[PDB]
Amino acid sequence: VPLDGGRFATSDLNDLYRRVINRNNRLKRLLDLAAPDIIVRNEKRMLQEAVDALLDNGRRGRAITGSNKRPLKSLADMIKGKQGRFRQNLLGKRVDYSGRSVITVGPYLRLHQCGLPKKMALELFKPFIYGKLELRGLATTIKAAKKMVEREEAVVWDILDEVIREHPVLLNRAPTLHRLGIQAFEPVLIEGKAIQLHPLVCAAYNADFDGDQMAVHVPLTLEAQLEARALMMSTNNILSPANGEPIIVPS
Amino acid sequence: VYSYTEKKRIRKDFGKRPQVLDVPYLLSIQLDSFQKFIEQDPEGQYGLEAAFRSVFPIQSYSGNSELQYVSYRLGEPVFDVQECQIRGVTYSAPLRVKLRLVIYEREAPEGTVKDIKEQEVYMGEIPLMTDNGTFVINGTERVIVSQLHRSPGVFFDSDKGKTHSSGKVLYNARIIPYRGSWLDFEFDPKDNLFVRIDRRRKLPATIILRALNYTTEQILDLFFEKVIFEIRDNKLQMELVPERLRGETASFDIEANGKVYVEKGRRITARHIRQLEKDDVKLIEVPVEYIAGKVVAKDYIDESTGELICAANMELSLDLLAKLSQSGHKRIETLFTNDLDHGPYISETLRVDPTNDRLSALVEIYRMMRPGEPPTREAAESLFENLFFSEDRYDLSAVGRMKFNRSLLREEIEGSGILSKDDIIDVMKKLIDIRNGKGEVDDIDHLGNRRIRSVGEMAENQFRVGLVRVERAVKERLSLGDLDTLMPQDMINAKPISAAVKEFFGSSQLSQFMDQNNPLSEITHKRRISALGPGGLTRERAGFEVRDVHPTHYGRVCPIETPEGPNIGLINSLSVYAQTNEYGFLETPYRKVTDGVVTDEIHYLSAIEEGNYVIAQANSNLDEEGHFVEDLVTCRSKGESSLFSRDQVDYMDVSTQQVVSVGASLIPFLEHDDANRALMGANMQRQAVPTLRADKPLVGTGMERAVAVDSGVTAVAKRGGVVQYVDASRIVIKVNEDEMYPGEAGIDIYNLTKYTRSNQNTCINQMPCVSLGEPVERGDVLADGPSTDLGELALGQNMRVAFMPWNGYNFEDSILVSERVVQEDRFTTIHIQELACVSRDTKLGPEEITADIPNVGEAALSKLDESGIVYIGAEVTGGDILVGKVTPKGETQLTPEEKLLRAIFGEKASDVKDSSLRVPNGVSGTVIDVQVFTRDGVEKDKRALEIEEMQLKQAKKDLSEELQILEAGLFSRIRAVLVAGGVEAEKLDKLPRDRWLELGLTDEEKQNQLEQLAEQYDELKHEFEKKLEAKRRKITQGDDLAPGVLKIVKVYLAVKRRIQPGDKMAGRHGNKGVISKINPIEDMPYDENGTPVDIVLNPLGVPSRMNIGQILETHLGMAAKGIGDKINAMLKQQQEVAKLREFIQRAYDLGADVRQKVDLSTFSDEEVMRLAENLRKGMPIATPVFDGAKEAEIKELLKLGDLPTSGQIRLYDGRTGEQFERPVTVGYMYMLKLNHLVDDKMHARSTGSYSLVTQQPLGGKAQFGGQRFGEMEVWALEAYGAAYTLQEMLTVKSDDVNGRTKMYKNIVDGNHQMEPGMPESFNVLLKEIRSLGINIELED
Amino acid sequence: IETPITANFREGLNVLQYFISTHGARKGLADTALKTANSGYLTRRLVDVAQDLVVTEDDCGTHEGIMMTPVIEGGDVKEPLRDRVLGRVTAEDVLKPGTADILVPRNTLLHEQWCDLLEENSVDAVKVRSVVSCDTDFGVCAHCYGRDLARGHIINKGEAIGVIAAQSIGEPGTQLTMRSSIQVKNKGSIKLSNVKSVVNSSGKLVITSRNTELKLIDEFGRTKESYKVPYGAVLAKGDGEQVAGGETVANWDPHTMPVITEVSGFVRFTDMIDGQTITRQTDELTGL
Amino acid sequence: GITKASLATESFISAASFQETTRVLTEAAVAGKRDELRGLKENVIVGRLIPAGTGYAYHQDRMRRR
DNA sequence: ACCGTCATGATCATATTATTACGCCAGACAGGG
DNA sequence: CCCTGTCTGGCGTCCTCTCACCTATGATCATGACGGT
RNA sequence: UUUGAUUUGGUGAGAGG
Ligand SMILES: [Zn+2]
Repeated sequence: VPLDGGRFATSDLNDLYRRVINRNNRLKRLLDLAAPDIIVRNEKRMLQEAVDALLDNGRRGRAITGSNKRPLKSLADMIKGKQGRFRQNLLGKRVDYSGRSVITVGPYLRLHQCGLPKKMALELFKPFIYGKLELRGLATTIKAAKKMVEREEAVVWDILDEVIREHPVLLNRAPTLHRLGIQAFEPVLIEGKAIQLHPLVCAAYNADFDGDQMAVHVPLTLEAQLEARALMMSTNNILSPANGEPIIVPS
Repeated sequence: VYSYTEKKRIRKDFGKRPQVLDVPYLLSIQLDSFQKFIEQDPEGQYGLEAAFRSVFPIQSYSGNSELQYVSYRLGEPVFDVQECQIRGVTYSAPLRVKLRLVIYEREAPEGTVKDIKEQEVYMGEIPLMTDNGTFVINGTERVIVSQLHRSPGVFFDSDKGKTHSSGKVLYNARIIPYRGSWLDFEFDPKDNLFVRIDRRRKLPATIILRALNYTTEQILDLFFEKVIFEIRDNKLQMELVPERLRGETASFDIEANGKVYVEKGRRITARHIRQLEKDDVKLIEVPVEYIAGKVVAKDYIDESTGELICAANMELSLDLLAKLSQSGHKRIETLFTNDLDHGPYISETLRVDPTNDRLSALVEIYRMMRPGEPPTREAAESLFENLFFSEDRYDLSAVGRMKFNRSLLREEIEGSGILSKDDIIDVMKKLIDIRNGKGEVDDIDHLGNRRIRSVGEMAENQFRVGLVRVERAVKERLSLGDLDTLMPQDMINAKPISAAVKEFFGSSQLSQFMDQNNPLSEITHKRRISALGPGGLTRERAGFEVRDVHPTHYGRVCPIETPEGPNIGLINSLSVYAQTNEYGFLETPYRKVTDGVVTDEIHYLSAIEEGNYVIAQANSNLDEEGHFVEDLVTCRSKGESSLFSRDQVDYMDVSTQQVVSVGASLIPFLEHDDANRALMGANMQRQAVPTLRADKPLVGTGMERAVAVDSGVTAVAKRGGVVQYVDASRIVIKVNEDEMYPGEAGIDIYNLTKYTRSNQNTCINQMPCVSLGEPVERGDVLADGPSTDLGELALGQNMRVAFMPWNGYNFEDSILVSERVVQEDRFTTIHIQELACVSRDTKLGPEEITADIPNVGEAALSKLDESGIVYIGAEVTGGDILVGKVTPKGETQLTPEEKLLRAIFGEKASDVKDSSLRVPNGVSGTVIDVQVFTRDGVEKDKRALEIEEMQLKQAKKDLSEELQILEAGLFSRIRAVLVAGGVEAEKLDKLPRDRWLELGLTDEEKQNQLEQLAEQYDELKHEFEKKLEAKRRKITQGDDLAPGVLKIVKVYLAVKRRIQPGDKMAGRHGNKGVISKINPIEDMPYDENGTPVDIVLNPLGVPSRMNIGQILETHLGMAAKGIGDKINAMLKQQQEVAKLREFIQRAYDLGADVRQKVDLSTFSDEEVMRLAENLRKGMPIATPVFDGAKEAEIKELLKLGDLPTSGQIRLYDGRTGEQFERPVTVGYMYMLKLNHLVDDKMHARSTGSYSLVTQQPLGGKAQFGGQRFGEMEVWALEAYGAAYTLQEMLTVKSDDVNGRTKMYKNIVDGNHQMEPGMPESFNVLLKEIRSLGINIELED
Repeated sequence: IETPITANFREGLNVLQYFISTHGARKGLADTALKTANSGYLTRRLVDVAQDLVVTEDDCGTHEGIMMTPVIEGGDVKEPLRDRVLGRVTAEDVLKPGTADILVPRNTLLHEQWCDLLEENSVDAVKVRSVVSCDTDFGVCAHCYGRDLARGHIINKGEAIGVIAAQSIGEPGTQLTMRSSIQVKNKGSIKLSNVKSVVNSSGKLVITSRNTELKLIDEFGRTKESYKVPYGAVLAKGDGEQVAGGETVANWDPHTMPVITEVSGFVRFTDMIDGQTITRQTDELTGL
Repeated sequence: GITKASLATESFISAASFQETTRVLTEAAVAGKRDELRGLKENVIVGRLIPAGTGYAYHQDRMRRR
């Protein structure tokens, strides 16, 4: 893919494959021409080192480099490491229907519910609002509904309070260490831009309010709503799993 | 006496220690280093002349040609700083060099060249430094940060404990050159001595001693003493000095002079040594077993056979003694190899050596350098002379030679940059002495071993690397061409030099983007001692000790200002008074305490000169002469604090502010905060944001004026005088006559910098703070900058705070703020965003910026003009159109008739699809400034011609006003001269004003001065002509731009972000907090006067997070506002100036022996009213850092106002209207808004774009992305029994494309159900494993 | 540092005292900011060794399990038995401490009511079922795990215990740091284990075994103290004896390894020749 | 020890999502190894129900119906 | 004003060298009593 | 031949946000501006 | 024999928790 401009930012594997093919074409031409022994030994040796650099770069002596002195990333370096496919795209994935903002207190809450802003609520619940709008009969095609929530008319906030009501969300503080760092709440809508989080629950998240941020995730399917209500609800986590001590201790 | 802006609002100052050295210019590291870099410097070093005289003359490959060096010169930059930041060029200056070519003849290189040629040549563009201390690289203002690295010279480290797992410590001696090959001597557990060169293979060390042409006899002559055995008639007698026998158990009965001295089985005592040296015993008797293992020194040869009796460095046996005894040798020289005194490390090393002469040693060194190739004696000589002994490849600096002589106890600190034989032999001698037990090893973190590079030295090194690449190129070309026909600009090319210096200033690890949202953040980012970068350590590797404050950071590097997180103690910040030495070390001032009296001379000590002497602490009490009033005084001797006597001290600290930096010396009451909270307070004080109307600190440290004036955000007056014209744009100073040049008549014009974009999207404004007709002095503020006020430094604003728990809304650290704060528009910060739009060049033709746009109607295009660009002033919303741009059509439907263009319409019928480039939302704003840049050749549209006429008109008016204003000053000079000497009182204004020279006046200084002013006037006329022509050229021309772009439109939105629940505010002590609820006015706790408190903090953060300084700051702020309320009461009642003079004098005396001592009897009844006009919103109070206002002074100042003594007012409630029990603490705290706002972090995504290689959502906020459901969250959902939640969390919601389209249809139809499928990134894993030789499959 | 910081924070710290304070606090910030990496990598290694282990049965059908005793280092009894055998299913049925009674049966979960009836009877130690003794192939049965810990009941068939266990060990990784003779305290009865002893001439029972454990059992039956007594120590007391609180009951010299005997008689120097085997070093300051 | 014990497993995806993937994939490749999934991280990789929580009934059903 | 000469920009394959300064901790390897 | 220094590889925390910066070249047909007739 | 809106990649530096 090209970046913003007129040039193509090429990957490292294209450099590796293009060198193996350049060398292989040279070696076929030299075996056509019947070059002497030392020429085709260097040619086959450069092909051997080119293939060995393509597969696992740098396991042989000092790794090849394109720009500028940094070595270029091979196939085994697309697998291994902290940034391979296992640890970066298969065990942990980036996730739709998710949000993130700064937390704040809101002590009026009951401990099964958390405050969630109206702007984040209308963005995370766009398909449920679309389905609700199409059920009533206010609009017809999907486009009309996307224009309605792009304009944010006076009738979609009642739709939003009718998609929130019994639908839990997974709040998550960013260094999750134990299982009490993902807990499911019921949203209460907030005029504002900050997640209001019930204070007792903070001692589970190790969350103070000095600039912290949390992510919200939406259980889409029906089994996931029931798992958020029946296993991961914040009323269900009142004892720490490491021992018998209560984790909703008043702080 | 006080300056005139110090009679506006004179800050009350506590403090006891009378200062003797004021705060220096805080940006002296950057400016002094880069002034050292680029300046015409004779006598060789330092600067660019060092590089140009060390890499030149380039002499050729024996072609008798030579390209030598004359001088250099930098021309003026083509662009000044403002045009450079607007357009986007480097701020560089062309480096003209005068190079000379000489060409020698045949058979005489000591003969005459036939022809020379000296000429000017262009090479590179080095970027200059602005007066603020910063660089402008590509329109973005960048700072190069000082590096802290290891000092060149010898270094005797000790690899303690860890190696060999037996406690036997090693000792290595790393010679650290400034440029060249390293050299590490070390030991091993077999106690052999091993050299190594640049961490390569290991050799025994004496192989280099043979390489310096030493025979083995000379080596043992150097590294050991001699023991003499004389064969005199009886048992091969011995010369004995008993100092070698200190504690050795003899093998026999040592007797002499017929007297038994030492018994067998005992050791020689010290008194037996005294007996033997008092009787002067020389020859003693040894047995045949005594020389059973003595090691001979030199070779003995038998004269008869011509053979070798015994080789050098060999133990002696019975047969070897029998051979050398009958050959005629009476003297036997051996060595003393003791257990404690002298080990035979050299002897075991020579026994491991296989080599025997100079040639074999040079062969083995040539073989360990370049492995597996035939050596030759010429190649080995050339390599070993080019490792250490050549001016080219090896160079200690002056710093290196100083450390290398000082750490070897030499005398002269001057020497050559190359090593020698004595140098390496002294390294091996000192290493053997450290192994023997005398002398000490050297620690690493001691600041006598950490040098500070800066901008000048690093730019010199990168420029030198560019020059050695270009000397490779010139050595290539010079002896491979026809001479004489070429000139020295066809040879040398400017590509590697400019590439090297542009890569260093462009992207290095130390040339970093300036954190500029605050004057404090500028002036503390420029003063930074980073340990990282090239030549230093790395964050994810090291370590433990370097992240720790050594005992010699006292007064050089600040101990409390450092970034917490992954790099603590590596991103150290330099202190206040800390200069930099001549060599590059750190030095700090002290006061020379002669035997009784503290003399007021300052005296700079380095890091190793501080250790030998003894330094008194800063705040030691002394009675008006310098005599220390105690007889035990707290001092520190050799890195260790203690209590010393009165007159064994040698130095005293200068001022008590010198341990800290300028980030953490604006914190009042710093001595009361625990160091963690002071660290977090200094770091958040760096992270502030400028508000709309910045107020002042009521409780400052007096350090605000140094940080404001000594930075570059205010408009400091250059020459004092009288203001003539104040405006929001410009300020005109008329220069006083006792400060004024004779020629160039002179009235200065300050063009202020109005609303423009900073780097952190703040609003760097300048407001004029002077009146009209007002006197100003030299060195004085005229225009306040961002977060300044009257020349002070006002970061946040000061508000009425109360410490009480209020109904849970301030639970952990939260802050609760009244609506009275947001109604007063007092945190309403102003941000500016830059939105760019380029007109690229693609296929089917170029793009269109015009407003004839498909798919849009009246409601979009009403906010655009007739040429696409939005108006200046149109207040837009999130998602309107700013620049209309149409080309996106792609290939929806391939053109039927190939390239049918000329048929239906003109060019084409809108391809196949059309959609005018419309923008996003999330932000409001008001378009304040539009720039249009045009690549030359492209047709300017009507709005680009409108901007061209506009800027032509502005620059025309501005230069014409330059001519008019300076002509007005010149005519005022003519009127001032013609007051005397042929004055015409009526005849002066009858004639036109341009002829004020031919009036009646003889040949005096006055007609000479009128001729000089006529010279100046005609110079201004012709200069105005040529400069207006050049400015029309600069406006009219195009600009060089990107490859294939037509025009760039830049639009500046100006958002005004107020405050809301979710922003981060914080004080200056570490009391953070997300503001949690913006209450109404009525709910606030008020007191029995009526005033509501503005902010309700939480008390519980004080005893755990030990920052007790904020409560003293609160009480002293309430005292300051009590004095301000009493001034407001005495002034609102229209009272005469006598009572105001009385009360202001009582509020300014009020203390112990202090420094301020002002009196209002020399302010003359009009300044006192204006000083009270400035004090009526509170009285500013200075509190210096460690010499601050004590508790009793705060109590006495709270007694001057009628406030309660304990600081606590009883407060009523707003809701219930009934009193809070146990009266609470109110006062004023100076709180800062930080730029971690909440409508920059909040984000939400239902369904956006998806990545290309792995079909997962994108990352970030600008890219409309989703939050990473990371690995530990997957573990936390495995830890419950949630199984379907995790299945849709990593198959449906994330990756599987058919799964998520089935999901979206099922959600908009009401059927909550998932069709699972497979992650597509697992198929990517299959293709990446399968693209190897591995065959992964899926069975069944 | 031998000179302290005599000034608190309400009085002002001067310059040197704040600089010593900054030594002490910079070390703590560097320790946390480098400790967190090892804490996170420890949680990663633990949840990838666990990773598989799922509660997959209801009874493995065994009679083996570890012997939970209260732990005692040598001071007062540190962690009581009710902290260690709370909610873990017993292996065989615990005998009441009197004589041969079925106090609790052999497969009962020990919740708080059972643990209170254990503390009333002062039960010595419980043989309880442990996860390492579980006979289940590929998983852990529901009894050999124990109580659910955040639910009051036994672990359900299914709940992943390896991951919650690995998180619960590695999660406190941040709070952890990174970088003569025996004097009795209470008053009770003596008991000796791993003991082979002999009475000396004076009467103090000396020990011919190195590994002897000296327990102090109370008047009720539980074990309240424990110590390790070396080979050849002078015990002031004997087996089964009652002592007073604070009375010294043990004595030895660790710098002199005793070569004490079992019987009496005369001493001969077998293979002890002065000059090669042993040496003559007449003492300087004493003469003996 | 725990890293030697999690890299010595009878499931090479479990021992490849963890530390060194080169050693484990060559050992599994030249042994011709097969991964009867049967654990938590194999099913987090391959994208299906965890055989612990709610999915233990699903894996009981699938293990019964073979 | 038309014709011829110097100058200057497109497309295109050719294939890799002159710094060092982590800290354990397993795991494999030549050396020697 | 069983200990043994020595060398080589392989680890080293999660989540987020802002900014800037991105290979040289060696060779030639054909277009393009300059000067003579 | 004619229905379609779709995609912004590595490297290095710095801050928040
Ligand atoms: Zn079991």
